[PDB]
Amino acid sequence: YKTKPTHGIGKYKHLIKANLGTDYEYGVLNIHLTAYDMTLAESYAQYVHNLCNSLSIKVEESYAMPTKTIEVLQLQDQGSKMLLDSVLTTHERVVQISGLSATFAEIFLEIIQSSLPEGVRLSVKEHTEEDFKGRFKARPELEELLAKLK
Amino acid sequence: VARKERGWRTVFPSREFWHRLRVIRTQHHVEALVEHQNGKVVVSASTREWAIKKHLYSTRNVVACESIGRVLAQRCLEAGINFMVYQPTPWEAASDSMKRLQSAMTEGGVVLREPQRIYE
Amino acid sequence: GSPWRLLGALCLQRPPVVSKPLTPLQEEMASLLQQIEIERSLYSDHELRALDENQRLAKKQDILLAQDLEDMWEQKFLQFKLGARITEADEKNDRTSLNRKLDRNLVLLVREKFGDQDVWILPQAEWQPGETLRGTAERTLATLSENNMEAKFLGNAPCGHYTFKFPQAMRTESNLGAKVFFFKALLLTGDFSQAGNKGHHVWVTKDELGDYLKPKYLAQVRRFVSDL
Amino acid sequence: QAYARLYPVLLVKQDGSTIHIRYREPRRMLAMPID
Amino acid sequence: LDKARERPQVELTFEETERRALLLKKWSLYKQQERKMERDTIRAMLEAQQEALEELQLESPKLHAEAIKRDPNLFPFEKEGPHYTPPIPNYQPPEGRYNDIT
Amino acid sequence: RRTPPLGPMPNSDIDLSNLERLEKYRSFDRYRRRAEQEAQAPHWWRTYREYFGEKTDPKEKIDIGLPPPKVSRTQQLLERKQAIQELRANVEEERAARLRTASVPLDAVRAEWERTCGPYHKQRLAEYYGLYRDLFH
RNA sequence: CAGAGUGUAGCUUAACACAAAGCACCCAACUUACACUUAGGAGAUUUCAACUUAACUUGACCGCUCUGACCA
Repeated sequence: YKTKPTHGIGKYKHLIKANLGTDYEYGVLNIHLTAYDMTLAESYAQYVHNLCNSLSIKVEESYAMPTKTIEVLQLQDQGSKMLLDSVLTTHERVVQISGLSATFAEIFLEIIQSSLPEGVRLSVKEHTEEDFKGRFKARPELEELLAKLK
Repeated sequence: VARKERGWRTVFPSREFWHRLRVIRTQHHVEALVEHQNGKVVVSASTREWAIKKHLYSTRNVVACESIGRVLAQRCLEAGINFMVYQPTPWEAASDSMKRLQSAMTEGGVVLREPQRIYE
Repeated sequence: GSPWRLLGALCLQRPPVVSKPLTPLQEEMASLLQQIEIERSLYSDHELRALDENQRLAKKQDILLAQDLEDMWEQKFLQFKLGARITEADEKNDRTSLNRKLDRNLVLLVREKFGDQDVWILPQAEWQPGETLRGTAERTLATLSENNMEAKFLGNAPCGHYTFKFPQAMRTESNLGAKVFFFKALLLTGDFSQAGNKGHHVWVTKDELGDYLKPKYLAQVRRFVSDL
Repeated sequence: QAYARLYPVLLVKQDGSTIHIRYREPRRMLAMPID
Repeated sequence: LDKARERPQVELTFEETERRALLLKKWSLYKQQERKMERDTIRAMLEAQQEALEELQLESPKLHAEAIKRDPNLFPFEKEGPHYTPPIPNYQPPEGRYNDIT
Repeated sequence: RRTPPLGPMPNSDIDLSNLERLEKYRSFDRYRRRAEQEAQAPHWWRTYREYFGEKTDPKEKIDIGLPPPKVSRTQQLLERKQAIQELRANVEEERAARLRTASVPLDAVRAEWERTCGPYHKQRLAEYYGLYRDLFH
């Protein structure tokens, strides 16, 4: 009851929550792990996903893009005709990271470069101007947002 | 004929029993406990006790679960308790170790279905 | 201002160009990983042709057989040559050239004459107003004797510090001593000239870094350098 | 769940560097050509 | 989709199963020290990083303002993995062409 | 009209400024563990145990038993830690553990319990049966 | 090298004894991945003595922290 001293004991939604960087930390950072071996690409992506969770930094989402394959033509000996030699496929693994401090930036970068596996490429970049944020949104999120603008 | 604690249909687990079996699975030990509704515990079979440690390889395996299952079966038989109740979560009920632990109750003579209270 | 003089330092680091040697336990990794492959994988087209060729021969138009294609491809193996992981520097222990200890990391050290005695230390530079410590690190690279390299710079915060006091020789009220801050850097490409090699710089690993560094200086250094 | 038999093969890069890679064919050596 | 692709299942010998569990039981601990040597080396530099920051804090406040400051020139970075063998300085492969399939 | 609480709120200790920074339960079992560890804790409001749970007098139960036997914990621990070391050493014992086919002698382990934990379990069970409340008052 | 402080695997005001406990932590299975879940393995009282339980009370020894000494 409101009058009784035990008022509000059932309150539960106050513990439940109802990109531009700061001047000390970064807004959003994405890493790209390209490789011609799918197993190595996802294994390292899983490795960095587990390690970044250990370091207690927020992760936005990890997804996949359509995989691009490239073929190789080889010049025939004593000739001038291009002939099919091999077909390769590059697999890109991306994990979105937001909220990485400037001081911890050097430590984070030195780890994944020191633990970089064979034949895979890493890259660190912002990827912020293309953040269209057009994600499908669920029903309860719409109701609170619609009540906010109403 | 004793009345059972009916109700609590909105929370888990229900309390319509006289004696309940509770199995606790920690990182290093698995604890099988049998207790009354009111809170008093009648008999227990934990891997911490030195009696079964000398004969078991590990305290956190299916072999350990069978070890305390037969121990609890013999303890319940010699304590006079024959009927009991078990209310597990879906995942632990689907665990292979638990089912063989229930098999220990069957071969030990322990039934996990309390008889219905006779109202009239 | 203060009796503790300030210096900026750079620790040049070159990552290994080749992977570290595999522990024999990791040999059992790939051996089983391939072993769980063919036990779970299905027939490849190479095996499909091989089975069909064998079946038809037993019953009895492919000029090239699957076994034959293996032979020529294996024959081509004896034709080409792979790069040698162990180089001439490894045999000679050339602690100045790039081709020594390709499996592990390397860190540069330079000779400096302080207190009438040469001390193996990292490059250093005095701090000046209006310039960041990273600018001192860039200036430190420029001050190197006949150097031409580019260094990848990560972060801005220092990677460590080391405080040493004067041995009661120059120690004064205005100047008690000097402290130095290390900053990590990544070496992409570049090399020194051949005019001075032995008396200019040395490149070593973390394991043997203790032979050249002072025990106090090494202790501070080992707290941020790795052997991965 | 469904994949072919990947043999241990090798790729030679533009500068001559070699890396490990899995391929459908038993072509354990490969050097990509100059474009 | 062809069922002729299916390979027969070879019986796994009992002794071979023994060495599987033995290497599995050692793989778990081997990776544990691999994480153990990882967890100490991050904190080793982390404490060494903070003491350098606090020592520079007493040295000069203005330097600290530009020390923790974000460097905008960072993060175009790219790093490629090592190779089995060092590249050959003199190696010219024959001509060729590439194509893209989407 | 409002009245200040007579004691600390159940969720007052948790900071709400960094609620997203705080780690979550992320599982049903972890919340359940916290649920019934906190359920048995005393509270200043009306609880189920206040009306239904049996009440015990503030005086400690009087013990009229023999003085407890004295054993050397260090020596006992050393024998116990070496006993399972050789037990884990045998491959045959390890083979049975991994195959989930090992068994233990029920008669032998019961005899050991009668000397180690027998007196305590019997006292605990006898208290449940009401022997100590009816006789000995 | 000296003067103070400290000691259970990472943490714990865990350890009455019946007993060195709980969590965190690592591997495999699911998953692009995380996470949940299932199945696994790794762990500690620094060492010697004190009528004796004694990680627990007292010493010595050993290992760490701080301050002086040494200092390129």
